[PDB]
Amino acid sequence: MFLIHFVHYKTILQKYTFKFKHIFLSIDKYNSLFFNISGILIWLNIIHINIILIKYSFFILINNFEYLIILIST
Amino acid sequence: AKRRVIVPIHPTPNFPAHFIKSAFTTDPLKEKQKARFSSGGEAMREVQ
Repeated sequence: MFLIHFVHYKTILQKYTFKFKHIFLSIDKYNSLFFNISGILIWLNIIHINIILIKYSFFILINNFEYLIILIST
Repeated sequence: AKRRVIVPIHPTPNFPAHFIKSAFTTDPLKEKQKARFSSGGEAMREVQ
């Protein structure tokens, strides 16, 4: 049987907070250094030279992977 | 006459279109010619 009617109290207090970052916050990416490219030499069958900006070049990259490329003051 | 047969190369993540047509030629009477020159922003703004 039923003796009474009542209002249903609850303690909903969240007072502790636990967040755990998902695994993909720490996953790797590829980052690069970025300079203004002063010029480019490409060679595979036929050598072709672009020149964007003419200055004494402080730095030079060489990359052989398919086409030979030289990135000047890259 | 044993004519040289060159297989064409398609653009690639590291080998873009304009790179291909500039650095590679499938007609092998045009090999070993010479070097070609181009310009980007400032050298082009001067030249043109």
